[PDB]
Amino acid sequence: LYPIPAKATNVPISIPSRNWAAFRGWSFTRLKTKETPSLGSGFDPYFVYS
Amino acid sequence: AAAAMTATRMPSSGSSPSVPSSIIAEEKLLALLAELEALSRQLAALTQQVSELREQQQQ
Repeated sequence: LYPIPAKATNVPISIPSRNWAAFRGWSFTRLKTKETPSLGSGFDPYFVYS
Repeated sequence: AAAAMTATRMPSSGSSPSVPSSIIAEEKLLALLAELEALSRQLAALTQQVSELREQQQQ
């Protein structure tokens, strides 16, 4: 999950040098931040949406 | 340049447990679903015998 700042039109991302044996491809989509609860969390006090 | 130079010169961490009390548990649970039926059974039996006044007064 990579953050796209409000009103930003470009989102550059990278992964440093790696082995790609058995890689299958990429799937991607866009999400709202308020509509996405943090996973590394027992509870997320900023997830102010249901 | 000199005198003092001899020595040297965030957002959200998201805790959860805060300042409340301790908690405990036990496993002797749940008769209570029966009374919800006791109550609504005996409620009918009230009306049933109100009817038994009326059905004898009407004779």
